Amino acid sequence: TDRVSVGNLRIARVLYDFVNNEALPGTDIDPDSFWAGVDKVVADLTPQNQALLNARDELQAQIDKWHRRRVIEPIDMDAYRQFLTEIGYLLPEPDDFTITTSGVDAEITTTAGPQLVVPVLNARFALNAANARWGSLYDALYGTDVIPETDGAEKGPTYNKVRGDKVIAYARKFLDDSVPLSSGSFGDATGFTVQDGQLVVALPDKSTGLANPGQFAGYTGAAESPTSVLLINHGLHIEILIDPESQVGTTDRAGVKDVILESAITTIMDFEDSVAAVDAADKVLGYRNWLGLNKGDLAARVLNRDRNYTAPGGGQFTLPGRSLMFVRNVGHLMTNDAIVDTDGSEVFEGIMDALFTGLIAIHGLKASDINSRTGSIYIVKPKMHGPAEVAFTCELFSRVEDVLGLPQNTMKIGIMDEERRTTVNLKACIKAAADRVVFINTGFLDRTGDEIHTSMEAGPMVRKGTMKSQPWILAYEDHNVDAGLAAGFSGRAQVGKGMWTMTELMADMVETKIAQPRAGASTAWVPSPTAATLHALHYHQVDVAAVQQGLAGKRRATIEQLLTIPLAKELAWAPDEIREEVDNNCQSILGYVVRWVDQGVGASKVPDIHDVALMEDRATLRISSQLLANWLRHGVITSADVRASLERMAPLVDRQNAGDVAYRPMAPNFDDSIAFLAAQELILSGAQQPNGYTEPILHRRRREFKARAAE
Ligand SMILES: O=C(O)c1cc2sccc2[nH]1
Ligand SMILES: [Mg+2]
Ligand SMILES: [Mg+2]
Repeated sequence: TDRVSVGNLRIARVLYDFVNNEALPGTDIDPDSFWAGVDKVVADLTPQNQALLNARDELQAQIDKWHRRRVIEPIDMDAYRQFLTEIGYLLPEPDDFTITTSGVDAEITTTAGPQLVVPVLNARFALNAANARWGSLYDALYGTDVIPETDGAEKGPTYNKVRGDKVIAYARKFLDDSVPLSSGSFGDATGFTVQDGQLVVALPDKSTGLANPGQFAGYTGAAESPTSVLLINHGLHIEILIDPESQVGTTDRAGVKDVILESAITTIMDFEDSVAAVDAADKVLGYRNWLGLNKGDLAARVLNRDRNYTAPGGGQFTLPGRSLMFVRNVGHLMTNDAIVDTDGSEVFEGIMDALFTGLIAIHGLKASDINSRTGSIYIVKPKMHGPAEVAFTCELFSRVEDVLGLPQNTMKIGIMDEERRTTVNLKACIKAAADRVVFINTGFLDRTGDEIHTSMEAGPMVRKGTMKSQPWILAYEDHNVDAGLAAGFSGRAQVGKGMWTMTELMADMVETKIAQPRAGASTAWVPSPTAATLHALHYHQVDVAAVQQGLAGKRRATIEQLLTIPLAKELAWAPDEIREEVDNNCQSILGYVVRWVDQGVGASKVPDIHDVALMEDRATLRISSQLLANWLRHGVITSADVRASLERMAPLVDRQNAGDVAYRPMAPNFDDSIAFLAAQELILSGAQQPNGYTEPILHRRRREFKARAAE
């Protein structure tokens, strides 16, 4: 064996070395006592962890039988509801309360705007993310399909000025909508000056100020001839870079080189569904990146420093130039062999994540010879089921704080709302974290995986595409905003919404995603720094703080709508529609699995069945597999169907990775591909996985590949 014995634990050496040599130095935490903390916290909390997982299995078991004992269709929702209360699945709502969480940064309590999520195992992507707090609107507009390439404005090897002018025009118009001049348009501006503390803008036959001078917030250079001008609207910053000597500024009517938008206000470094990390070596690669981010010395190429400005009244000030970080730890399910037992039992990965990522974050609270200036650590806990599992997270963070010698309530929690048992008890869930909570958040994929698994025995479900528009999910989206607002989230915590997955479809993002801030969402997920810039446009257009005031007190969702199961209408599909959906789901699984098992990639630009590039995480494996498994259970399709579909889609996936040197085809040797067998196992063993979770099968298969590669 290759482990370091500490109490009842056998720590993997790679881990042991990393914590001692890299992580602990600077934290003034005694390496001896730290490892004692670990062995003690693990031993003390592991049974509670295991009891929760057991309880998930008990409830599901009762719901399984219940559905199998229904003669009368359609489902009596009154009985169904009372059964859930009986078995303690549906708990009574607590009285109104207001969260009490202190020491939270302004990016979270106050500022509405984009929030970026990125695989922590990718230093470059993670580097770009932390620096994505500020980004160029011009590069984003020119680089993407927001500005059409319709004849004249196509992207070429060389810079296209027809295109550049439309980019300019777009930004000129954005200025008009966001920070309006009393008279005239930014489009005709010829210069910018600052006299007596007010911003004057040069116009052809006049000059004006802002309609609200308040929106002027600073500048750089000399007041007579500024190198930039800093505007604020809706708490978000806009910078107009003025440089008549630049290529763009030369042919610009006011000498403007660019417009810079405060984009990714916060960022989530992810240890969960966007990364593949199945052993001790994978975990330390992850932890090491998190360390470099927190010490501030990650480099491939560095982390930006803050920005300097002159106050409107000729003073001096500063704005942060990094995107405030969260970290997402893994949920309650998995164990990982980075630490094993004396009998060989793996130690729970969630517990490990709280200890290590929390240890590491201490560096981010002190001068990089920097992060939460108010003294907090931000962890996003995924895949929780119900308030009891939330209280368990508190106690974990409590103990870890003691081990690390941190003040209590230092380790804040963002509660993901992505499991059905959490949704319908959301108010209780927040109350259980009332003094630590900084964040709620909804999303399609995981929540829909759980929806389908929980009602597996009820009957055939609707196609994946139909789920977005089903009653349960609309109620869920609204119910989350309400429970957040009612618990006092406005001004105190983020209410968030899900990811835009179509990375090349930015015009479409720019028209569609605006509904999220309009839905009252203080923040929402974007897959890149570019998209974070474009999504920033939405918070300039929507006054989220006002939308939230207006929603306050409304109960827009009822428990009946939440509990409305997405059953399919009897004989709803034509045989070709069934085939299209099977082929679609098998392609989604195959497309994501092959990269996961063969290459340890947890998120990437995966072409779908129609060659649209989706940037999904592992949750897309849960929904897709649970759905085919559902359809299997109820005889919507056969096993001959599933196999035939997988065998057709694998060559297709193969070609979609034609440009990848490292790629191993799955065709034609299907049963010899670990990736192919994994895709197949997820589907055929799907009904039996706890809550449809894909980690057990996936992790095992990636570890199987690692071993064949070890030869
Ligand atoms: O589809 C999603 O929910 C998703 C895609 C990516 S990439 C990093 C997180 C994340 N989440
Ligand atoms: Mg998820
Ligand atoms: Mg407004």
